[PDB]
Amino acid sequence: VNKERTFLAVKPDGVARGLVGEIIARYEKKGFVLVGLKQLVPTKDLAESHYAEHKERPFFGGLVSFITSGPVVAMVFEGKGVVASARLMIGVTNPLASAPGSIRGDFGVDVGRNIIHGSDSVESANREIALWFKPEELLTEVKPNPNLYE
Amino acid sequence: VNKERTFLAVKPDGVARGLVGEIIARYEKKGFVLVGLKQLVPTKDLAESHYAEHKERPFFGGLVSFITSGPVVAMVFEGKGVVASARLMIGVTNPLASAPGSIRGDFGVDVGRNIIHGSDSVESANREIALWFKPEELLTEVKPNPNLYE
Amino acid sequence: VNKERTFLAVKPDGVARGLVGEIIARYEKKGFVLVGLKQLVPTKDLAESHYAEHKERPFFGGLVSFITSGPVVAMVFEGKGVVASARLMIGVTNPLASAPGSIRGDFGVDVGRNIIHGSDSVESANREIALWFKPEELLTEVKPNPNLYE
Amino acid sequence: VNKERTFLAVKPDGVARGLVGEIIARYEKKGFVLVGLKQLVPTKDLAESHYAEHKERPFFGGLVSFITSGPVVAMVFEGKGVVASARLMIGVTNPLASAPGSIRGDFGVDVGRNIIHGSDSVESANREIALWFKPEELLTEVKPNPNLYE
Amino acid sequence: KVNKERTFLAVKPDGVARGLVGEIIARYEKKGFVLVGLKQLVPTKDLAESHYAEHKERPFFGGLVSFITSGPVVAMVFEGKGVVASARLMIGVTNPLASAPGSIRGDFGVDVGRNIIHGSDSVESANREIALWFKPEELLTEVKPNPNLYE
Amino acid sequence: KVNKERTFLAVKPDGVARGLVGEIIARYEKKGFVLVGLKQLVPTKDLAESHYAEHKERPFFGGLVSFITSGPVVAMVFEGKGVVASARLMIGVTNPLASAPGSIRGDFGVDVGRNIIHGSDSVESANREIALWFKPEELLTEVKPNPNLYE
Ligand SMILES: [BH3-][P@@+](O)(OC[C@H]1O[C@@H](n2cc(C)c(=O)[nH]c2=O)C[C@@H]1O)OP(=O)(O)O
Ligand SMILES: [BH3-][P@@+](O)(OC[C@H]1O[C@@H](n2cc(C)c(=O)[nH]c2=O)C[C@@H]1O)OP(=O)(O)O
Ligand SMILES: [BH3-][P@@+](O)(OC[C@H]1O[C@@H](n2cc(C)c(=O)[nH]c2=O)C[C@@H]1O)OP(=O)(O)O
Ligand SMILES: [BH3-][P@@+](O)(OC[C@H]1O[C@@H](n2cc(C)c(=O)[nH]c2=O)C[C@@H]1O)OP(=O)(O)O
Ligand SMILES: [BH3-][P@@+](O)(OC[C@H]1O[C@@H](n2cc(C)c(=O)[nH]c2=O)C[C@@H]1O)OP(=O)(O)O
Ligand SMILES: [BH3-][P@@+](O)(OC[C@H]1O[C@@H](n2cc(C)c(=O)[nH]c2=O)C[C@@H]1O)OP(=O)(O)O
Ligand SMILES: [Mg+2]
Ligand SMILES: [Mg+2]
Ligand SMILES: [Mg+2]
Ligand SMILES: [Mg+2]
Ligand SMILES: [Mg+2]
Ligand SMILES: [Mg+2]
Repeated sequence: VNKERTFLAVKPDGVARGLVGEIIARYEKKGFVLVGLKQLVPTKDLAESHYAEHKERPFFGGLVSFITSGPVVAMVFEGKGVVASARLMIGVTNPLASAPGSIRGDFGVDVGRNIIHGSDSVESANREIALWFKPEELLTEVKPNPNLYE
Repeated sequence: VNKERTFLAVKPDGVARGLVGEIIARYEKKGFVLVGLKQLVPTKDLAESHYAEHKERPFFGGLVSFITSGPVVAMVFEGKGVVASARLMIGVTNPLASAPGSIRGDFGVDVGRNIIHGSDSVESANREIALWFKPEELLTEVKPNPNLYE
Repeated sequence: VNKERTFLAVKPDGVARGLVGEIIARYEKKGFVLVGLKQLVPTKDLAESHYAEHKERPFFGGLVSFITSGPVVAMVFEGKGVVASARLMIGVTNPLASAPGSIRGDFGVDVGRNIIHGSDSVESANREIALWFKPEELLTEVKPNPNLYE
Repeated sequence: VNKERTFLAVKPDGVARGLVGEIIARYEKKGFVLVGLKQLVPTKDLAESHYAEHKERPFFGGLVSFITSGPVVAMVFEGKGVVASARLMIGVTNPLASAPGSIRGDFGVDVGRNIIHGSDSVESANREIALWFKPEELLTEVKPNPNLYE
Repeated sequence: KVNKERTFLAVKPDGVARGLVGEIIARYEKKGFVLVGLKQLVPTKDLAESHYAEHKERPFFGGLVSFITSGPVVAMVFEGKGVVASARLMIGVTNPLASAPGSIRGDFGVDVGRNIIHGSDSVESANREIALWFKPEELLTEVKPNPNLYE
Repeated sequence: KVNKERTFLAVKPDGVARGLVGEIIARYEKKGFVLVGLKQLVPTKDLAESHYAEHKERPFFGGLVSFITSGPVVAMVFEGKGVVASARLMIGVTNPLASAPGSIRGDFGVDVGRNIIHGSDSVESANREIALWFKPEELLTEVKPNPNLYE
């Protein structure tokens, strides 16, 4: 329902490059609600559990290594179709082919330095949210906005 | 001819959410000239008449009724191929399927609260403008910018 | 009360320069509510009645002449201290001495081309509002925002 | 030393109004480094303790109570002279007297709903950070940018 | 190819006249591309004609050359991975009206002859173009790849 | 004085490295000032020393000259009514920390030695400065005053 959630995270490059506010504002302006937020330096295990679906992929080692090389800003947004929309708002894997207007499109040039992570399905979203957030960090008081929802 | 015009209106949600300036600014930046502007609390006649192509359609009631639920900023922009361009700049009926960079894409989530309306043809544009503005409310002498037009 | 109103107007240069949305957005973001809005080419009388307090000043003739040389976007905003705050947000007479962050400061360089007009007291505000707006163009339904007002 | 830190929090109004990203972005742009961040619904203890210098003061009740009324985005920024700089970037207690360009100046009107809080000294900063964040929540190894610092 | 690829971009006379130079450069900077060359000049007819050589016969040519030389132009060169194709994607398509919201031509233009900016269309055209508008000395040689941008 | 006054501004190495060139130029364009000169270069020690001549003896001098020449700089000249004083107002004060929100140094800096930009401080220093960094040919001569900007 309009309660669907998604997990997003500003990777070390996004954080190091000062893009955290910019990214949060894009989702705030869109109408999505911030139900979880925190900065932390990812643990090797965290990183490996997060990207477990890519553990056989060659790039996994370097990916895990970079995701744990500095602070990360993890977050969860709520709203009608927020998982697929946040994905749209991010762009595509390769920042160079991400359309102007998306986050990777407007700001990135390297796949390994693609600024932000976004869950790709409600299934991976729920999976990833529990992975990064305990229940006491997620808001329950989500009063819908009559201005954004019919 | 660089004289084409289109009707656009910021709905109660867009107005209530403070997006009038952001929206007007997007069209100014693009090169379009505002030849009519005014805020108002639309009448049932205006609303039902404006959306007169969706009489049988269900949502018609809530639609007609929402648009009359509060302040609406109506306007007419003039420019070369402004009708089609403005809808492109708007996005698609559904805000979630609206591409990043578009008005609906950047700011909404509900097809019910999709923030703005823009004519969909020159005929509907002419019909709509005739409906929202008296002729003395529209500018007449609009000089063709040497930087925008060849 | 938090119902105090003020009159503002984007002069011909402001309009011609495509600054209308930018200006409206600055007041929308601040928390002030748009209770009246319209574009029109000022009549000589309108202009003279508006600036009647300066009718003896040398610059009056040229001022009246310019204010009637093109479209103007007239508006009224409502909120706690909106008259003095809009003034602050405009800057000072001379755009060159208006602080960065204000409207004239960020965008102007000539006194005669100082982009916008703002009422200077509640008295002149009420005076100017009736001057430019009939009662049926002013909103009465002003539901305060629990987010902006304690 | 370029190691000074300050506590800042976006209040329920700023959060509810979608200003978290805009606010974080202002400090990022300035050159300050986020060394702590998290959203939460503050406890009465936290609120009353945080505003423990305004115990006798009247508004204390509503203050303590508003801050616990909904989600608050807390954070700690580090930089050279960040405590004084951040308050400057904030404005003044009163949003109407806050200069254009400042956070309060740009976005508020009510002293009650003045959107953000920022420490007012290094002592209050240290006291406040100790209060909102556990030490494991703050970054430790913060590299001094060659472009920002000499 | 490599992270040192380069492309030639120019803010046409209309773009400079409308005050879009800073907006355009900011877009390329925010994206992570490095400015290795930059200068404002009023192009000569010979520079213009040589630059648009490929359209030497096409009918809109004369008017094009005339306009390009009718006022100041801001020329520049940006370097980064796949910058030629990326810069084009950011500009839009020939007609501003057909250009997507988010692209430069999409966000600010409405007429083909006043489409704000030019971007090289290939590494080869880019290398030729850079050569025509900049003497080697005007181009940066040292460029520390940013670790935040490139792996 | 006149609507043709001019001033010399330069995006220091830190400003260029942080990607603030477009933001800064946009600010001056939005204000109504016209760009009559512009180019990116890595200053010579002699240009730097001559430019900051007035501080030739002051202790922070050596470090200053060293930094100004440690990377690319974007130099430019803007023209408009009272542009010298206006441009300074827009930059802020020497210390970025003391600079007002809204000013360039106020919005982006935090250290005096990394204060992003330089603006001439008088018509006389501006004329001298323009002369040192730009050959006459690089400067625009024709400038149609904009009727929307000037009465
Ligand atoms: B293909 P994917 O699911 O991979 C996850 C992240 O792994 C990184 N990566 C990926 C690939 C394919 C590579 O070659 N190198 C590399 O560093 C960045 C991806 O975001 O990408 P996405 O984040 O879903 O776009
Ligand atoms: B399909 P359309 O012409 O509909 C007009 C408006 O009616 C509202 N609407 C529409 C449909 C089809 C619906 O299911 N629910 C709903 O609220 C919003 C549309 O803007 O959309 P558009 O606004 O012209 O893009
Ligand atoms: B001194 P004031 O009340 O004058 C009204 C407008 O008149 C114009 N004007 C003023 C003066 C003093 C002048 O020399 N030339 C000129 O064109 C612009 C003012 O906004 O200014 P303000 O708008 O209240 O800042
Ligand atoms: B005077 P101060 O330290 O007060 C703290 C907060 O308390 C709230 N407040 C304050 C006062 C004095 C009042 O009358 N009403 C009110 O709601 C908002 C202040 O941020 O203000 P500041 O936030 O530190 O600038
Ligand atoms: B087809 P192309 O290479 O043309 C070069 C420039 O010529 C101008 N032009 C083009 C065409 C086709 C026309 O009809 N009128 C006109 O003024 C603008 C183009 O950028 O376009 P592009 O710049 O590569 O998008
Ligand atoms: B006092 P001033 O003319 O100095 C010129 C530049 O020298 C640098 N500087 C200055 C001083 C005084 C210092 O302590 N350290 C330092 O790095 C930056 C100034 O822009 O400053 P301004 O640039 O005119 O604000
Ligand atoms: Mg994936
Ligand atoms: Mg339709
Ligand atoms: Mg006055
Ligand atoms: Mg205090
Ligand atoms: Mg081509
Ligand atoms: Mg000095």
